[PDB]
Amino acid sequence: LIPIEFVLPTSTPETALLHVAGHGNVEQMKAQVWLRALETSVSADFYHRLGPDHFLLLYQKKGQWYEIYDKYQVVQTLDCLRYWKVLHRSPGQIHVVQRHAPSEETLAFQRQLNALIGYDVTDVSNVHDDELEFTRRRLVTPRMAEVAG
Amino acid sequence: EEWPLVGYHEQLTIHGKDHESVFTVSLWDCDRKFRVKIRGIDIPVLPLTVFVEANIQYGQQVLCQRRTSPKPFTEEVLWNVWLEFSIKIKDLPKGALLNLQIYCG
Amino acid sequence: WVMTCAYAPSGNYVACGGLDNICSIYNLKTREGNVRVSRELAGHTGYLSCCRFLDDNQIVTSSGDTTCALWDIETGQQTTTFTGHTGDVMSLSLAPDTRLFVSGACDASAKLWDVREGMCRQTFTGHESDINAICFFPNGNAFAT
Amino acid sequence: SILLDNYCHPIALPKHRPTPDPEGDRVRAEMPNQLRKQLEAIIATDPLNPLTAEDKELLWHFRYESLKDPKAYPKLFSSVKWGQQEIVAKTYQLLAKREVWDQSALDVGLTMQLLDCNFSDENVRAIAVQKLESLEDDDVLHYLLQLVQAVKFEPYHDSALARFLLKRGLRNKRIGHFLFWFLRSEIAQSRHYQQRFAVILEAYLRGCGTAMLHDFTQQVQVIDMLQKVTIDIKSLSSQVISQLKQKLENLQNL
Amino acid sequence: TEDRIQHALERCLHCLNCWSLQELVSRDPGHFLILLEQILQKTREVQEKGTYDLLAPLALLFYSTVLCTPHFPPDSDLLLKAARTYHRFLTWPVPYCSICQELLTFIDAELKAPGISYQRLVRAEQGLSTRSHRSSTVTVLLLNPVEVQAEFLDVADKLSTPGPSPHSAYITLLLHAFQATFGAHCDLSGLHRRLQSKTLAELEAIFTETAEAQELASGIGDAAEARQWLRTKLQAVGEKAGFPGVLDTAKPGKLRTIPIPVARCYTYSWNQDSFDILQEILLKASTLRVVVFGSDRISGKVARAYSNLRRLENNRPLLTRFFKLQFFYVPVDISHYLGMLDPWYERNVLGLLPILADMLLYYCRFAARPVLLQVYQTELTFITGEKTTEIFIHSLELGHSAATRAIKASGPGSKRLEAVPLTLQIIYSKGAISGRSRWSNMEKLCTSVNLSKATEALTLNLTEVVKRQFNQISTSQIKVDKVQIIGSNSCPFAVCLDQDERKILQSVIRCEVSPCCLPIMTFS
Repeated sequence: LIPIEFVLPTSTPETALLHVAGHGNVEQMKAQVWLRALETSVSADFYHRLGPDHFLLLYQKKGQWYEIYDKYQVVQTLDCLRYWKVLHRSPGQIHVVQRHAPSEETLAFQRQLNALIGYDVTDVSNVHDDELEFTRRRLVTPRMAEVAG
Repeated sequence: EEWPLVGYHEQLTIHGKDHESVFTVSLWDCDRKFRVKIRGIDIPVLPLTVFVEANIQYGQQVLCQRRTSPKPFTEEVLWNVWLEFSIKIKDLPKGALLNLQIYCG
Repeated sequence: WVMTCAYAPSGNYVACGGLDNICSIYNLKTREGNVRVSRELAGHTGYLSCCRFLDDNQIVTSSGDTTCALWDIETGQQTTTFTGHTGDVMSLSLAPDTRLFVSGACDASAKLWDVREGMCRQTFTGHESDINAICFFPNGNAFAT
Repeated sequence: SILLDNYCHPIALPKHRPTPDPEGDRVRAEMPNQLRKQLEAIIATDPLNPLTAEDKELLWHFRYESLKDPKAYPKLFSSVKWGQQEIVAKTYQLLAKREVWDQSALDVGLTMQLLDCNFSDENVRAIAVQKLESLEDDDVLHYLLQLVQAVKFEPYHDSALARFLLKRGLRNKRIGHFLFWFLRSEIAQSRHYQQRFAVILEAYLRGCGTAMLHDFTQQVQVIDMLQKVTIDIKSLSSQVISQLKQKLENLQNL
Repeated sequence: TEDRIQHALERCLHCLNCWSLQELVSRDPGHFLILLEQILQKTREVQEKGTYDLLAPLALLFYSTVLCTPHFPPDSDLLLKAARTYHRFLTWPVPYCSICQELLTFIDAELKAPGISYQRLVRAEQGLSTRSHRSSTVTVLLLNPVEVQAEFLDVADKLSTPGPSPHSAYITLLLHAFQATFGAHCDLSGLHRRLQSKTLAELEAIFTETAEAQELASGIGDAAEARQWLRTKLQAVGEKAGFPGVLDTAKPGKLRTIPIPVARCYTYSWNQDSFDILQEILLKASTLRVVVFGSDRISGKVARAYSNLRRLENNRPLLTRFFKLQFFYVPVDISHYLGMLDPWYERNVLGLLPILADMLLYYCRFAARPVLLQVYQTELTFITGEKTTEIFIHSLELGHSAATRAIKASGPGSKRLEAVPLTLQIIYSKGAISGRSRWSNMEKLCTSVNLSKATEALTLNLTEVVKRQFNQISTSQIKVDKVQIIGSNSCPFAVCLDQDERKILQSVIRCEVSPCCLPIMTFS
């Protein structure tokens, strides 16, 4: 029932005020937001064309952006909620952003790195789980702090 | 770089809850025994007697041991058998290794 | 890590204990004639250091929690608790009269206890180090440490 | 193939809660100088000491005596039984009061036994790495080969030793260079862990500066060309020498 | 009584014993609480010992018993104790947790509303409908006289007879409804006599005002409150009704086992194998129960009509617009296959008013576990270019065997009417457990091709002719799941599906094979 006003991917930009089922976890909120976008939105055709994987849930913490990578995370593990309660941000806002494809700069950089290493890092042909890719998405923040320091 | 940056036993137990408000089951409530299903093996080509042995391990430790019986040395073999472990599902440590050893004779 | 044992005067029971912090009482004359554990005298917070049977139903035990205790085998409960020691209690010895017993500790001192009441009657010193063993003089008016 | 029986709900092991454990709190006097004398003779043995279940017992009961003796730690946790659930709760309450380890003497010939094969826990290695955090750059450099060789045993991919190497390579350059070359050698060799090392190395190469990237690139090019020439040469008199000269001159041209 | 029930239970889970025990308990209502306590204790013996085997029979026994128990003491702890017993199984594999969650829902219904389950089940069975909550579970029987057995025919005839009446059904349901709640403070005879004098229309108005509270009280969180507020609801109803003093009497009114009024059973003779009979019967919120007798040959026909009906109704839902289909198999090769597999099936329903018809009005109400065989989708091609994907379910045939079948199934023609080999291309995928399929391709001079049973696997009898003259035959069975047969237009072959001659097909140039509401059921 937690009220969260969502920044919609498309429009003045349109924002949807909901009552998130915070009892469960992020999956419930995903289903609720999907249905609300399907029904309320005047541009509901846009999102009807697009499937579920064409949008991501990013939230602004202290200015930067964080990813809700695991839907299995429970509501309490969503630090955004506690952050808002301390800041009393009711309703909170989670930016529903539209996905995008990689650019050529990134692809060339990755090929360079893979040449240096001698072995692809984006290979997913010998893994029975996403341990590796989550290791990679997690090592970022320690590296950003190390470099900033 | 554009890549955006990515409980305890009291809150995650069945006891004290109605089944219709249950979503998780702590690994310690499970008093049962660990058991595995070894359906079989299939190799494109064999590069005598043969038989499996499964183990749980925690840092070169062998908490429990299990095995099976001799079998024909084909390119593919089946049991659908179950192997049950002594260690309860609440006794498992975070980091157990399920070793799977095809021996031959 | 058993550390002590004590044949009962009756001859029916034997007790032992150690690191387990429990005085496990064993029955030699069991219904089936096997060696079955009658009781697990738990409650001590340290290793069981020594124990002596008063009878088939009573037994005194010392431990590493710096206290002694009288037990009732039936209830498995510390009848009396002998507080006052400031060190791990290594040994004890029942007088011929079961109403008094002494106990030796690492504080280089011994203490005379009243089994009936549970008080320290006298405290003897003189040792420069831990007391490892203690027992009553045959008559019961003296003891060596 | 295998099947692990399913569950309508997922099985989420929590992490042990450390709570006031007063067996250490209110056992504070000193123990029999006999027991201490038979314990501290065992502790002062080789680090290859076989701990008999006798020894593991005597030490597992004296679990606040050997908590102020760092020279005993890889003999204390070599006894803890990991097959149970109360044992591990007690051992995760034992490590909750460690004021005689953090402020101990930073002996790094010891911390290299809390990061060995026999230990796979998630906090034994954490205290080991906490000890190593206070080393200095040259000290790190001296042993870095084994620290690399000591990320193989980290049961998972993401761990604390790996993040340690990462954080070390982004504030020095000699460390960065030698780390790069060792990780590259293993990725080219350690097929078993090559994916893990590749993850580590690539997470490293996004932080260093552009110039270091270019220097790596050029070194890699030179080694590659030299490997080509070498493999060509060992395909088989003075004609071979002249062919060496021709290939080297062309490489200069290439 | 206590020890006899316990020992009969020990016999129950080790062929008619299930029945002996339902009867024994049905005698005196006391027995029910004894059996329930015993079951519970045994289910904790399993909650703590192991042997998953014994969870399903015990859950079924508890469900069956509590389903008819005439009344539970208001102070009894049996249901809450049972809830605590089955709330510890969630840490078991699937489906045990599913079984137990469903059973706990049933216990929730019990506490929150007594006698709700029995009243719902019967009101579905008897076709009586409230203006709002309509229910119909009509069991129709399919029987071919010459295939079915005498006794069975007698059972069908008896079931066809409309034993119960709407007025008698309403009387019985009001009786059980008042006796589950009030129990010993209600004198059966009393009500029953202040009832028969009434009329069908009012008996309905009442049984409706009753069932409605039996629901509204079930759907509330305070099962104990809901309970007393339902005793109170029924009391406030029975006062107006006109039988006051019958209920809430300071005498120890005795309890008795009110039976289960049999459901609306219709019989229709099956001089057919197609399920068009079912649509024709239809031409004459709800479910439909179809029960059929299992002969050996009938197997093929039955499964082929299963496939035909499924695909037909997929093309256009007609029989699935108001009724949900439930098909039951009764033994009299699949019978052998299921006989040795499920010990509960081999104990209760494999062997089998009369005992047979009680165990058949029993089996049919409880079993809800669909166990299905891998239907095999096969698309054929002809010289004319006709392509369709009709299924066979037991075996397939091709070559000269199907032609022989037609040769003899022609009757008039079979009185007026060597295996030339077939140069055919065989492309079969030897399946791999790990998912690494292995392709192998040949062209061989084979006469007849016979797909037979072993996701599932398909064994295939090949009949190779190395030489014509008494053709040579080298029969080899090879496991295959996806098999492609290519046959030149100038080599049409006699293909038969399911061994039934009614579907012997010719002119085929190509046959593609690959493993793929109305369920068929299995007891456990």
